[PDB]
Amino acid sequence: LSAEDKAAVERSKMIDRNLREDGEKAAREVKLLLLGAGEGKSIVKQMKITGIVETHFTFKDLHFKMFDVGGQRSERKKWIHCFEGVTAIIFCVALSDYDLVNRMHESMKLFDSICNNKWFTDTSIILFLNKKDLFEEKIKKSPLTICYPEYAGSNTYEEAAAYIQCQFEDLNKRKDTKEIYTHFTCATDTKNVQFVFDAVTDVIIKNNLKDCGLF
Amino acid sequence: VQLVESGGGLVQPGGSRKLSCSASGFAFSSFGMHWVRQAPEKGLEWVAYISSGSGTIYYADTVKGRFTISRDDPKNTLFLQMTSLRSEDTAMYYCVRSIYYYGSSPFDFWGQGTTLTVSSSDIVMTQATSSVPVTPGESVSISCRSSKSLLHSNGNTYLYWFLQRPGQSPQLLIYRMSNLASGVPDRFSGSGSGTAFTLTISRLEAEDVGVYYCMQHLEYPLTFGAGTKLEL
Amino acid sequence: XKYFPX
Amino acid sequence: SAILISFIYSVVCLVGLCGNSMVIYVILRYAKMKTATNIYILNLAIADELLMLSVPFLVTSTLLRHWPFGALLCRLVLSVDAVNMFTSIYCLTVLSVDRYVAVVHPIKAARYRRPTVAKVVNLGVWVLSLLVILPIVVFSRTAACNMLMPEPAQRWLVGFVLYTFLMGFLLPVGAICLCYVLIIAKMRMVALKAGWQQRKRSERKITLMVMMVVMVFVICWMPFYVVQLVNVFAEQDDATVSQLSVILGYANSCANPILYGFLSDNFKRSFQRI
Amino acid sequence: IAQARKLVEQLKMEANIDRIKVSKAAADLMAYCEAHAKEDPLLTPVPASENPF
Amino acid sequence: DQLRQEAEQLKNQIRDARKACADATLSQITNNIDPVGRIQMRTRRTLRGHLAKIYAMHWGTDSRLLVSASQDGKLIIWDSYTTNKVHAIPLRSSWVMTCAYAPSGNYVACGGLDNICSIYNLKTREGNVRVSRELAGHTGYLSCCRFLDDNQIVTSSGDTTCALWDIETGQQTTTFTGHTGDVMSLSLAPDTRLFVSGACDASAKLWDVREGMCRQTFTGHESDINAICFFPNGNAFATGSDDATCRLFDLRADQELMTYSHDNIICGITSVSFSKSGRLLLAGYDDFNCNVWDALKADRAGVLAGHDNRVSCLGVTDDGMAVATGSWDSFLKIWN
Repeated sequence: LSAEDKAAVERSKMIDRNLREDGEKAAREVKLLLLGAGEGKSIVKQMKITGIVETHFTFKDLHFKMFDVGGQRSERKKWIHCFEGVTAIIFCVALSDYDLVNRMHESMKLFDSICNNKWFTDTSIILFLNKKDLFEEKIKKSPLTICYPEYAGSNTYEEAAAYIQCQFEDLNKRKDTKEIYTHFTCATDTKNVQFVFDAVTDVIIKNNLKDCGLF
Repeated sequence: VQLVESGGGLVQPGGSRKLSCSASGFAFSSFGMHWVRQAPEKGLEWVAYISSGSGTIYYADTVKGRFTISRDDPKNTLFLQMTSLRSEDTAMYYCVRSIYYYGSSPFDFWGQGTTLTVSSSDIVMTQATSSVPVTPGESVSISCRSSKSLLHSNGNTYLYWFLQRPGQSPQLLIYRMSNLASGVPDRFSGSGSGTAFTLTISRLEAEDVGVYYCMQHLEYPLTFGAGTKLEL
Repeated sequence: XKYFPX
Repeated sequence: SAILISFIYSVVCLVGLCGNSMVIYVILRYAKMKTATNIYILNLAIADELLMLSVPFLVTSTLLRHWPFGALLCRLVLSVDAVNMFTSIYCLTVLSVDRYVAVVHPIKAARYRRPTVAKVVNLGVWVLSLLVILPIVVFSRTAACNMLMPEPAQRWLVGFVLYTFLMGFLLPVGAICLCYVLIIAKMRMVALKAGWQQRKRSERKITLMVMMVVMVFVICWMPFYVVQLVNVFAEQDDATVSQLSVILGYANSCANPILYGFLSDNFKRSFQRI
Repeated sequence: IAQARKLVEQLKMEANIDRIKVSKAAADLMAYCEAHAKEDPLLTPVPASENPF
Repeated sequence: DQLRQEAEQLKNQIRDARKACADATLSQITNNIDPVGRIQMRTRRTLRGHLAKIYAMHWGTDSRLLVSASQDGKLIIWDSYTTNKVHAIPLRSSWVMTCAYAPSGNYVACGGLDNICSIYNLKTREGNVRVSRELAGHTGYLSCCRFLDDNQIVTSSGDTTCALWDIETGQQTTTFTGHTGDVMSLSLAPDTRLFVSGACDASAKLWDVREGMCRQTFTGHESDINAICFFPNGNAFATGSDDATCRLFDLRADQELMTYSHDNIICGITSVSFSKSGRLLLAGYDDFNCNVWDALKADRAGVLAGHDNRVSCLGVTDDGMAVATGSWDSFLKIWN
C-alpha cells in the first residue's frame, strides 16, 4: 500500500528471485555422503582440484560436494536424517580386512545399518571395494574362508572378490527402490571419479524421470 | 559510507548535462537512490528515485521527460541525465541513500552534491517559521504541518526530519515522526499526528544551528517543507 | 469434419 | 444403434469427466502445485475436460439430425471442441518437450523450467488454438451444424482439414516421437557404463511406457485424420465409420489421466491421501 | 574412582534443598493460568479488529 | 570401588524427598475447573521461500519479525504481518539445526553440524547482514543457541555440554557439564538467570548462569528428549521426547506434574511451546501435525494439522497473538 510498504514488497520479491536462482544452482551440484567403517577415507584424494568436512571438486561440468562425517562422534540417529536427500552414498570398504580383526563383518554390519535405513530408502549406494591389491596377497597367503566359513571357492581374486561383492550387495533388502553401484577401487588417475560420475548421472536420470512422471 | 558527486558546472540554457554519483562503503545494489535538489538560497526538492534492482523509477512533475535516472550497480554509480535545461535547474544536487524494509531508516545518508548553474494533488508541508533565535541550553520545538494526514492505515506516520548545518549536506534526524536516527543524540525527538508535527530539542548546543527540513514519505512525489532556520 | 463428409 | 451408441457416448463422456475432474481436484489442493509439471498437467486436464463436455451435442446431432440449440450454440460448441482438442494435443507436446529438457538437459533447463515459463507457454498454446480455430466460428451456421465456407466449399474444407491435420497431428507426433526417442537413447548410453548394469534394467519399464504414451495418442487420432482426408480426396456412402472415428478421437481424452495422472509420484501420493 | 567423588558431591548438593508439596505447586500453576486467562489471545480468540493476522 | 554403594543410598534418599512432598496428583486438583473446551486454529499466514527442510525458527521480541533456518543454507527473516522477507542470510554451512533472534533484534545466531554458532549483525551501516562472530569450542554439533543479551549467548551441543559465551571476545565464559548424552534443547528463564536443557540421556537439567553449576536434575522419560520450554511463570517447564510423551516438571517440587500422552500417538515430539498464560501446551510431532494440550487437564484441546511433513520447529509470540510452525515441507505457518 504505502510508498515504503511497496518498496519493502519489491525488496521481498528480489529476495525471492535470488533464493530461486540460488536454489537452481544448488540442485545442479551432486551431494555425496561419504561413509565407511573405521575409514578408504583419506578415496577422497582421487581428484585434486569441525564436524562435517565438505570436499568440493568438479568433473565433466558436474559439481561434486562430498560430505564426510567421520569427525562426528555423536549418535548417528540424531544427524543422519540431515543427509536424507543426498544424491548418493559413497561407502568405501577395505577388501584387505577380512583376515584382520572381523573388520569385514563390521563393514557388513554398517552397510546393513545404512542401506536398510528409514532415511535412505531410495538413496543409491556407491560401494567402493578398495585395497584389492593387498587383498590379492592376503587371499594368496591366507584363505578367504577366514572371514566367510560358508565360502567354498578358490582363494583367488577373480572369485573371492566377486563372492565378497555379492555378499555385500545381498544386504540390500529394497532392490526395487535403490541400486548399489559396486566398483573395485583402482587409482588409475581418473578411474574412481569416472565411476562416481557415471553412477551419479544414472541416479540423476532416475530422479529426473521420477520428478517428471515419466517413470 | 561515501557518496561523492561529480558533473556539476556551468552550461547554457537548453543544453544537456550528466551528473554522476560514486558510492563507496555500502551495498549500493540493495539501496534505493534519490536525487534531491537545493536552489541557491531555497529549500530542498526531491527530483528522482530509482529502486534497488532498478525496477521502479519516479520523477518530479517538474523534470518528467527531460531527466533520466540511471544506475550502474556493478560499478556502484548513479546517473542523472538532464536535457533542455532551464534557469530553474540551477541548484546543488544531492545523492541520497534509501533502503526499504520493516524498520529501516530511509534517507539515512546524503552526498555532498554538485553545483549546476545556467545563464538567464501533491502533499504540501507547511513550515511557517523561517527563523528562531535561541541560546545554548534552551529547549526549542520546531513545528511542521501537512495538507493531508501522513498517518497510514498500517500505523506508520511517514514524516521525516532533516538538519542542514551551514556549508553542509542534510543529515537525517527522525524518520516516521518518532524514530530517532542512528548517530544523533536523545536531545532530538519528534511527535504529532495527522498534519500536526513537532520536533523537540532539549539542552540545545552549538552545531545544532542550521535549517531543519520536513518531509513526507507517504506517497510520491516527496515534498519538503520550506526549512526552519535556527540561529542565535 | 465431425459428421461426416467432412 | 443410435440409442446404444448414445448410451456409450454418455458413458465415455462421464468416465472422462470423472477422470479429468479428479485430476484437477488432486492437483489443486493435495498436490500443492509448485513446479511446471503440475502446471502442464493442470492445463491438459482443463483442455480434456472442456473437450469432453461436448459429446452429447454431437450425439444429438447424429440422432436428432437437427440442431435444436440455436445458431449461436452451433458456433460456440464447435469452436469449443476445436479449441479443446487442439490445446490438448499442444499440451501433450509441451509435456513431452518439458521432459526431454528435464532428463537430457537437467542443468541449463533450470532457467526454462519455471512456473512463469509454464504459464506463458500455456497461454500461448490457448492463443494459438484460438487463432487456428477461429475459421470455424467465422464459417459455422446451421444447415445440421457444420461449416459452409464460401465457394469452392470443397477447397476451403480441404484447406482447413489439412491445416488442422498438420498443425495438430504432425508437428505433435513429430515432436513427441522425437522427444521420446532421444530420452530412451540417454537411458541407454548412460546404462552400460554404470559398472552394475547386467541385462538392461529400468529400460524395460521406460521403453514399454514410452511406447505406450505414443501408441494411444497416435492410434486414437490417426483414424480421424486419415478418414477425413480419405473422404475429401475420395469419400463414400452409408458411413457410420465416422461415429467410430469420432469416439476414438474423444477416447484419447479419457486415458490421459491414466498416463499423465495416476502414474505421477505426486498424483500417487495425493490419491493415496484420499 | 576417576569420577566417583565429584559426582557424589553433586548428588549431595542436589539433595540438601527444600522441596514444597506438589499441592502448592499445582496451586500456583493454576493461579498463574487463571490470572492471565483474559490476556491469552490463543486461549480466548480476539475480534477481527485486534488481530494483525 | 565401593564408593558406588553410597551413591545408591543417596539416590534412594533423593527419591524419598521427592516422594515425601508428593500428595496432590495435580490431575486430581483440577477436578472442579472448567475445561478449556475446543480450540480451532486457522493458518492465518503461510511463509514460502525455503527450498529444503527448515529445522528451526525463532520469533522476534516485537512479535512481528521471525527468523527461520533451513538446509538450503539460508536464514530468512520474515515480517509475519505481510509475509515479506526482510533479510535472506546465506550460510557457510547448510547443515543448520538451530537459529536464534536477539532480544534487542540487532543480531541473529545459528549453527549446526559445523560445531559453531555464527552470529550475524542485522543493523549495520553498509546495509548488509555480516557475520559478526563465529563461536568455536564445541566438539559436537550445535543443537540450540539462545541469546541472553547482545553480548551473551548460551549454546548446547552434541558433545553432552552447554556453554555460555562472550561475544566481543568470543570465549566460553562458562561451561555446563553433567549430561551423559547429547544435549538437544535449551530454554532460558524469563529472568534469563537460570536456564534448562534436555539431553538424549532422557533427562533434563536446571542450570545456573552466574554460578555455572547444575542445580536440579529431572528424570521420567523413557527415551531421548528433543524439545524443552519454560512455563511463563519461570517456575516450571515442559519437555518433549521420542517416547510420544510430553511432561511438565516443577522446579520447586523437583518432580513431574502432568504427562501429555495418548494411546493413539506413537511418534516423537520435535518441538514444545507454551501460551502467554501457560494454559495451552503446543507440541509438534513426527506425524506431520501439531497438538494443543490443556496444560492443567492433560486432555487435548486442538490440532494444527496443516503440514505435509514433519513439524520440526514451533514457537508462540511474546504478545501471544500468533503461533508459528515450521516443518520439513519447507513452509512456515502462522496460526491464530
